[PDB]
Amino acid sequence: AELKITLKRSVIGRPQNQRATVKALGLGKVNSTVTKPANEAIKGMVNTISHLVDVEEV
Amino acid sequence: MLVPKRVKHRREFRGKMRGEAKGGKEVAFGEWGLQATESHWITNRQIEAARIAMTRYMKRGGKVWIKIFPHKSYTSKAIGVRMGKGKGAPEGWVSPVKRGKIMFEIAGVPEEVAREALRLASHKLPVKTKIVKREEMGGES
Amino acid sequence: STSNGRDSESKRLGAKSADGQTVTGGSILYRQRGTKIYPGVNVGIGGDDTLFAKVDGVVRFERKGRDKKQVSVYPV
Amino acid sequence: VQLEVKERAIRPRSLRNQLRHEGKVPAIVYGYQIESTPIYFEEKDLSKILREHGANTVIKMTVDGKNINTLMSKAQLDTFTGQMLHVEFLSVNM
RNA sequence: AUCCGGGAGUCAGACUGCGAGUGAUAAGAUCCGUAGUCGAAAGGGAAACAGCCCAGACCACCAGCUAAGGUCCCAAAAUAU
RNA sequence: AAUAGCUCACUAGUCGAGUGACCCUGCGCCGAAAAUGUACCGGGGCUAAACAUAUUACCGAAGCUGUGGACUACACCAUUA
RNA sequence: GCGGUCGCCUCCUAAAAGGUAACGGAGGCGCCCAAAGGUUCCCUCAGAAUGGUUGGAAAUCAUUCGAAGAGUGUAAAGGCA
RNA sequence: UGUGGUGGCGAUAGCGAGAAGGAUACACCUGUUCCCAUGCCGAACACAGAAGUUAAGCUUCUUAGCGCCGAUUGUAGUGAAGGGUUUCCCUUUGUGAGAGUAGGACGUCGCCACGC
Repeated sequence: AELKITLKRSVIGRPQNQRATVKALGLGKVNSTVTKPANEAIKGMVNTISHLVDVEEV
Repeated sequence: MLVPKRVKHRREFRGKMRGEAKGGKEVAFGEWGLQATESHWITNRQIEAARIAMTRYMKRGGKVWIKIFPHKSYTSKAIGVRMGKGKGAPEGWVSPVKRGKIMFEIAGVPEEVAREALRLASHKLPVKTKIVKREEMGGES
Repeated sequence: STSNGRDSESKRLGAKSADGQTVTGGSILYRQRGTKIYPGVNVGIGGDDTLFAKVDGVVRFERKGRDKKQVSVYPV
Repeated sequence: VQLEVKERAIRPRSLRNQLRHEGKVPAIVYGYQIESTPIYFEEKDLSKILREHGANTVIKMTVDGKNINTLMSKAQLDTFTGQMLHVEFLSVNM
């Protein structure tokens, strides 16, 4: 499948796992969209950045 | 300054502990018992006072069960001594009690004198108590 | 008035390579004091109970039934 | 004779803390014919069997069908509460 | 990310959430692990407030949407169902 | 100083609906006394403008978007750059 | 300041890789052995029970039970039947 | 196919208890002259033999008393999010033990030889 991914919260004040997992995806500014497939690596990304990211499907 | 019960040493100074929670540890000897339902240290002398407040309503019969024993030891410095040097000389023998555990047990006496003696006990311990039977067993006998 | 405050240095024991590596000749695997893990194929014991790899290959760990474990190197 | 047999799932994770504040019984059974399922109970059905018969009773569990006689191992309490938790069943035949 | 060179600063740190020690399981105490902010961070909230919750200013505009927190009056928004 | 004590037991001696005893739980009360002046709601004040469960609206920042200017870096496209 | 301490080795504190401080909690070291080293053969301990002169709770014996409850030059861990 | 030798596989292979056997083989037993030996002792160790016995060892079969291996399920504990007192507790989301059990289980596989 495909997953749309956006920041809807800041990165500030949250540890060095979550900053780096965000930077791995391509989420630079707030409210910036990234469309990526549904592997089980990207689901593993989302299951640790659930509290920062809203995810839809395509 | 009355200590009833002590240990034999094997180590003088012990680390000040860290108690969180317990469970189970029910009546087995019994017919009437307390339950300390908070968590505190309980020293020597409180168990003396609890003994005597038990036994002065236990006239000619009825067993007393003491299920908690002071193993550990506190230490304390003087007054006028700064912070600094090693741990002060141990003075006291105190054991922790968490929730759930049972302070004392009674059997051989009907219910009214039992609840009398147990409320005479629980005004000498710093923990909120209850009163529980040996309620149900597979065989009560 | 204290008679304490004495230690030794830390001497840094423990396994120094995992499984599945490619391991050259004569390199240390699991430094011990006292035999905790016995050697198997191509692994010898030095003076202070350490564990080599004699031949180049891949470290894999095993176990001798119930009690104690093994290290052995298989080329490939 | 006919208690409450309502089935469960494999790992209902920490929703079970809410099962403490609603009056529910997370209960075990493992026995003779059918191996193992977790089953709901509610606490106002044992007390007829408890205060009618005792502690060596015969609970006739259902699969919504013919009965299964059990030989109860533990129906225990929790501290400070007096309610049903860790209720290990056990069932051997007649 | 590694390697080869040119040039420095730093060796007094704090508090907050979480594990421990000494202390009286006292301190804005002291001494260590671990994460954040301050130091080197302006803007909103907690009346005022370096360290707490939200969020990182290239610059202009008398445009728009939300976070934390709020909506009788100082004081902007329900005298909401 | 014994000793009267609705005859501290009963007579439905009268009238004619409920009356005791335990637990578990939600919210309160007492316990609660210091030094210039009310004096921990920010003030006014409030019987909800308090709390508890649910539901939509809206306010709220130099955060995000809208129009425009500048600079740097990588690019595209065609000389020029 | 008066006291105590200054190099090395073990255990705990040490948050189950490694590392980690305090005038935190516990102990040793500044050697020894020409065999207590090398190899080749052979071997299995501490106890208890029951009898037996001196002979005694506790010497030398005898049978049986006995995975370790023993020993390892020296402190402590990790090992070793 | 029986027996002996000989190997791996976590004692599910074991320990206790009971029964049966000598075609071959194994074992006990006879003895010490010889290679050899006892800190004393042919017990062992070593070498000669073959009167007998299955009593023991060994092999086969029965047995869930001790030991071993045990699923599922419930709970403590806890990563990541949160909320109150802040000593401590509670709620969503991921992972789950230790005990206590139903149960499995009185072995399995490989090679050579002899006798039949």
